[PDB]
Amino acid sequence: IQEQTMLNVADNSGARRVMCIKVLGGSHRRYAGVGDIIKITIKEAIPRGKVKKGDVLKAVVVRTKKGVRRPDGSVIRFDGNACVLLNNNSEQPIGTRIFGPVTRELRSEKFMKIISLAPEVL
Amino acid sequence: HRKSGRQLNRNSSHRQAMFRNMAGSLVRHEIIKTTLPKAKELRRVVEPLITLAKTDSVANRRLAFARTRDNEIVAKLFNELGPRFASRAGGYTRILKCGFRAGDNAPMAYIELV
RNA sequence: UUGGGUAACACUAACUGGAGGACCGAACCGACUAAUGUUGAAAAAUUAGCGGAUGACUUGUGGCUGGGGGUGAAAGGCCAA
RNA sequence: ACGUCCGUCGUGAAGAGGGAAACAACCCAGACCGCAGCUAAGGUCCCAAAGUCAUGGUUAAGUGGGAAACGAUGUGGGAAG
RNA sequence: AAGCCCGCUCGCCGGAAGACCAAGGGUUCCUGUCCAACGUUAAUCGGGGCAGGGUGAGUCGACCCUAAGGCGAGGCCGAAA
RNA sequence: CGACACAGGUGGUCAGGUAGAGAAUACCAGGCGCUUGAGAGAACUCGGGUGAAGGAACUAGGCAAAAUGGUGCCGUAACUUCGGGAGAAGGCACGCUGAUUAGCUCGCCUGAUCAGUCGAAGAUACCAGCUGGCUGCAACUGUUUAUUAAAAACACAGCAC
RNA sequence: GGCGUAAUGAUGGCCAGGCUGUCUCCACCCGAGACUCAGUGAAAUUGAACUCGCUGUGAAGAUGCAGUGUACCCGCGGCAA
RNA sequence: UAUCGACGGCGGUGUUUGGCACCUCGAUGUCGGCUCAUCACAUCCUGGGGCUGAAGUAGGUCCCAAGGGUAUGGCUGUUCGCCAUUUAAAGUGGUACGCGAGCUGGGUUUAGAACGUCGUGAGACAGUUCGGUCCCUAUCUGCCGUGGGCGGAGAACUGAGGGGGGCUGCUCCUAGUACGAGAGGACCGGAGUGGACGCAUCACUGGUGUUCGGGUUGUCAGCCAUGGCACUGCCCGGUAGCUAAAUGCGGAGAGAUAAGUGCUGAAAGCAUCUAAGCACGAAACUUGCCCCGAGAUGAGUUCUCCCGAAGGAACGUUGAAGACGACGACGUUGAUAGGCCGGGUGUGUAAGCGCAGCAAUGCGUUGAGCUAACCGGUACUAAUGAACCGAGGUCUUGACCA
Repeated sequence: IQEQTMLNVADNSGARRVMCIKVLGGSHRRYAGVGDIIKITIKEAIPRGKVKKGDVLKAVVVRTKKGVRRPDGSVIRFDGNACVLLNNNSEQPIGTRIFGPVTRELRSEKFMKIISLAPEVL
Repeated sequence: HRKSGRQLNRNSSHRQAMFRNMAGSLVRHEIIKTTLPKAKELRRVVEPLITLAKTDSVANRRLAFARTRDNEIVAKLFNELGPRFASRAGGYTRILKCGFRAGDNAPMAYIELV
């Protein structure tokens, strides 16, 4: 995942697709892996209710195309890409429910609330 | 580099080619003379060629006239030079290298058929 | 030209006819960008691309006009590298 | 602006030889030949040829050589309330 | 004798390295004997060197005439190519 | 002809020899092997064929490369000197095999029907437009530096003196 | 000559879809070679000497000045100060 | 006098600019960028410190430090600018404003043309704009690597010196706690992990193949089957191996100093970190560690090989070797290579016939054939003979032995 990329949403904030802008705490030739918070600007969504289409918010990558290897030696790969929008409240999804599975290292050690809402875990 | 495979003394085409001919030479005349890489690989053009052409039948005589384009020394390979090598496996037609000749310095034996 | 509507003016449909320094092209024509070549055959060629293509076209042979000339849709361009 | 134009000096000019480490101008001193002696330049402990020479003193810094506006009871000497 | 010749096998070209010709070149064609010289190797090979032979039409072409145009003669202009 | 047996240049006839949409590839006839060699699976180019993901981000400019790119059916906008633009765009079909219909005198001619059937791909092997929008300039074809500029330069019908 | 303008134009700038190595970075392979061997065999190019290194100096980044140190011969391949 | 700091005075640097023409215009073609090789420091964060408008906290300014990291776009040909989204940091200067016999050329200083301005004008204008070439098979020297010889040789080693980096962040055990009315908002050490730069190795995951298998067009062998040619025809896939978005590994500690903190102790019988002495004290220094390495002038060592023979170069068959050379193994006391067989693999259903079927080719017989640059067994085949380089135990001179 790099800048100006298009990924799908996992939460229900009224947004459909998202256009990756940049990552927080990462200066490299285009990049944004799973677990890395990145500020973006959704593209397709609901232009009403609350100015959504056009605003720039923060999100957390959950699934990507790139395959990551695990301690056992097996690599996992997904179709496209997805992310979850978060608000100002220190790491807190804006939506209510989340769609799509999640990793393990993204639980215990790091987020403990995102897992509580995770309907699937690989 | 890598392991030792075949040996294309020239290019690709010049390299099936060459094998055929100078292959039917060791069935038309029990004496041939090439070079160093000579018939060392032609020892292969012949057996394969013998066997699968050992016992006379339909699914053998054809394989013969497929590598060697000739009717004269394709039938003689049968009824002669077999049944003539009946109870003998391998050792079809070997040969011991010979000193190089004039012109292009290159040692060459004389295939022969034992 | 035929048929139909209309008075006519003309119009519509079909058919016929097929022009047009028109477009794609056999043979080929032109030839923007680069590399090769640059004591190349020597007076400027090769390769990968690229564009335009029956006429005011192209071409052989013969003939006519010459230097301060002529000629020139003038580029100071051409008049035997 | 790697000047025009004056002045002093000095060289490039017409200069040896020679020291200054090397050097156009600083110091001393001026080319025949071969040869002998004694001096100058400078050098004189060794390579290097010549006294590790005489009297007296300073510095101790190895300073022996870039170094400044400015500071200092580092130290020595002298005068005065 | 790796590139002179024979057989076989393996390929190239087809508006083309095929067939017939213009211009131009010009005997370079063929045969025999050789190769010192020529052939970007060698050569018993040659469009190479030497000596011979070959191009026997009334109806093929030349020869003849004419187009743009040109020349000579008379006429007319210091003079005249 | 170009100094040379210099991949340069040079007129006419053979464009029905055989297979396709043709004077395109493969191949009889005919001709030819007269465009220096031998051995080793470097670094080191020019020629050449495209890459997993992204994809012009390179760049003066996507130059270069690639892509669309046969045929038949359906369908096709703005604009217009209604001639056109339009093979606009867009979409589908297009293999083979068996048995047949229709047009025609017939074709080793053409257009279709039904059924069966194979591959990832059926114009599965010979070409070949990428499309679209905005803006500058010139009208266009044509003409122009034979040896670096063809361009908004030149010319042109028309208008005027 | 000002303004403005269909169709066309290998004209200049710019944006989108699709696509592409053009780029971010890049593996090997194929044909013809390079490296070596038989045969055939030029033309370009040079004041002399010449293996330096470390400092210093010099118009303050000379191998060739000054002071020291040092330096074994030849050969192959490259990227090239 | 605790940031700021006028007037005035005194200096340093020379990155800026103006610029006194001895140097080059018998010419070191122009700016910037680009690409490529080599040699350094007046720095933003982090680290260690000084001042403080330093109460604390948070900041301002200055010194030190490269150790790591400075990896990107849109308009313009433009260099130093409008701007955007990130970034803990993403300083600066020299190298004939390093670098074109390394690249790129987009710019400027050519033949066309357009435009303004100047001119009546051609034409002009260090005014602008569109299009427009930048060469050479390095001989020497230097450097990066590889060899042959010389100091009698084969094999096995050593090895002075030479080359080298670590930094940052997240999380857990401990803070939204200490401090503070509130707002606001800090701290050893031991560990796990997130970003990165440094010898190799791949079994695992993945990328590749003119080995191989399949489909298919033209054409030829009459057809079928099975094949040749377009030097895999074309299209699809793909093993080994090499590789990759792969994997394993990459200290601590010790010693000596700077800033600084102290001890003992004078000059000034007090005091004082010093002046003599002395205890501690930095990611930096040396070493440790890894790599290169006798052309490292202390230019090495070892054993054995020529001191009339105690070997070696040449040769033959092959590589755990390799551009030439070298290097390494074997040479019958042989398996080194090939053949055969087997093992381990790649594909995928055979020839023929029966019944198949009009046929393409659909079926049954065959979950059958064909093929391989692995390994093993096995010498069955192929590693002979013979020649040759070749100093000959150089001296003056200490102990022991006889």
